[PDB]
Amino acid sequence: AASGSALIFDEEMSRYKLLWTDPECEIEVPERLTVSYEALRTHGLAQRCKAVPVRQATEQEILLAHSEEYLEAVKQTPGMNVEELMAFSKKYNAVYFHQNIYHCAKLAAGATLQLVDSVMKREVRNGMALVRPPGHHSQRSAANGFCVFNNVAFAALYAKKNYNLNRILIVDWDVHHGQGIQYCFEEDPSVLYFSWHRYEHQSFWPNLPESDYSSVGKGKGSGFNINLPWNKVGMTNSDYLAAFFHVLLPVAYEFDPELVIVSAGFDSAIGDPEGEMCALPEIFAHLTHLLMPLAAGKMCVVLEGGYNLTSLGQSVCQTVHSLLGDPTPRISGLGTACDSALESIQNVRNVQSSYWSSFKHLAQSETNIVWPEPLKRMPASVRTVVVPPPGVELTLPKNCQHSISESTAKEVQRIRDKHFDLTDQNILRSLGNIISVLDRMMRSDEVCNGCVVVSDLSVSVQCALQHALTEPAERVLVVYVGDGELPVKTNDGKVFLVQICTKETEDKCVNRLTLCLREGESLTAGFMQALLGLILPVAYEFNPALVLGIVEETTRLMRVWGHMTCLIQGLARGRMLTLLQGYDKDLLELTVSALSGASISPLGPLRAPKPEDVEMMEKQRQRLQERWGLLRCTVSESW
Ligand SMILES: O=C(NO)c1ccc(CNCc2ccsc2)cc1
Ligand SMILES: [K+]
Ligand SMILES: [K+]
Ligand SMILES: [Zn+2]
Repeated sequence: AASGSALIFDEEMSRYKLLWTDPECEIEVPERLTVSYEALRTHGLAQRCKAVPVRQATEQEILLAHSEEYLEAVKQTPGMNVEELMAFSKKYNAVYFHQNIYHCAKLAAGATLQLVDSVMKREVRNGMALVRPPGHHSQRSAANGFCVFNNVAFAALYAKKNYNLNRILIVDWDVHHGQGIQYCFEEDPSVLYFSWHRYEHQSFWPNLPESDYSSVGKGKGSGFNINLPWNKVGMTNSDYLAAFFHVLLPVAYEFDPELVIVSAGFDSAIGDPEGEMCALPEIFAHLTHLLMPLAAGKMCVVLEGGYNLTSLGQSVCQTVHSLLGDPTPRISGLGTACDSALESIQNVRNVQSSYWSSFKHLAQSETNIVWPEPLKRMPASVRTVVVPPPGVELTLPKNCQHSISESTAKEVQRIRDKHFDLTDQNILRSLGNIISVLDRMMRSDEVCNGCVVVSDLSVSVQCALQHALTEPAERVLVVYVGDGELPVKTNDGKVFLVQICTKETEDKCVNRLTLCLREGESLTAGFMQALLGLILPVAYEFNPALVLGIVEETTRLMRVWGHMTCLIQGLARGRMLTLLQGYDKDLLELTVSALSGASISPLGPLRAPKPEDVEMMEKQRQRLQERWGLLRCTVSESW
């Protein structure tokens, strides 16, 4: 399986610029590329990526997305003086030309194709191309919005042609609408395009009626274009995450793409003068992380915009950090999306309910500027520690390790004297294991998480939970797959309990989420709907300092456990301890793999979830979203 992250960059692409005064074009400057690469070097991230050389896109490759007439016209700009370059630029909207931009445009496109080849050939797991000029406004026969050729559109067409891919997801988190990409694929059901964008009721550039939520695609492509317009500026981390949990992710995981391309413009970040949004650079670590379980991790990030040189550097680093597998930063202060965003989200979910299973229930009434510098993200020396049953060695990834100090055995003895009587000296070894593993996870930046096999559940959970609380980790999220009651107190806002079980138990209060799904062929899609629509929104708002996972010995969800384990590491900087009750070699090996940062096998498209399950899940949302507003995907009723 593949490893490493490509970083594709060439300082040649910084060698064109604006040659006349035009305050509207003043902001697209060569220093965007230098500052972004220099910031990756400063943080040691460029050095950890495989540098892959830039190349020129060939004429045949340019013609996958552009017309001969347009290519021939752009091919003449190297020979133009400034006057002729000005006259040529003015035939297009918000774009300037330079003697070297044709050269650089061919490099930006070839760079993008280099990234596609490295990922699809399994030479790297994923990667990023830092390119200029950007691509996503570019169209078959026109330059537009600083774009000459459509870098991302190239990549999807090239990947279709040369790797025979049937499903490609393009995520455009730039702050502008990538209409070039929408036009290119509006009739193609094999490319799914998602874009959020500053819109302001069509008053924001490019001022297009078809950037609205009602553009779903055309003909065979209906439902494979998703526009989420932002109708006010100042959108926050909560707005972006609500967009992911309630629009993009439910559709992406159902589409099940074979490759993910990101149109990664960072003008959607705080401080940018074009976007005027308020999302912190750290949010891009999570936008990246949330998409990485797709397509076995095959993800091509390509730079588009971003004009605040400071927030540009930081959001590029957060992105590459996440591509490299580094632990994600904690996101605090999450809440409801604002009313404007909830309206946009509700509107796109409704118009898309004809085409996607996660929105289907909406169709029938029977069912319906300065900001703090980001903290450091040092990867753990050994990411994952594992404690199998005694004397069971197993092939572990190069960054895992097996596990009892004298200090620890004293604590275990102390705890048993006071709270347990018990003398099964094996489940006493379990307690030294749990405590040894927990103390490495928290006291050390050298271990990130771990998994422990245990015999007796109740004493296991108590010591894990209590040792973590009294450590102190302010908040602990507990995710329990099994039935019955555990020694867990949802008494205060220090513990939130997610429980996935098989008996429908009434839910008391807003610090427990109990999911009882009907067992059958639909159990897998239901679990994914709950994960993306219920569990992740609450968990992100809760913001735990540790995640405690618990599986009782009984199989039925061996297919989704790796997706949950990967996604749940967006919380608590990845600090998760999993307790597996009883040895199960497959579940144990699956758990360690996802904890260790490995790629997760695709789910494939699965059987649509049972309506009874969706009913259960929306009753949970109704019950919890007044407390946990990141669960909202409709505007609330005013009094
Ligand atoms: O980053 C971008 N896209 O991803 C981006 C940024 C700025 C602009 C210019 N808009 C103002 C204008 C309209 C006519 S002339 C000047 C276009 C695209
Ligand atoms: K966009
Ligand atoms: K499409
Ligand atoms: Zn932009």
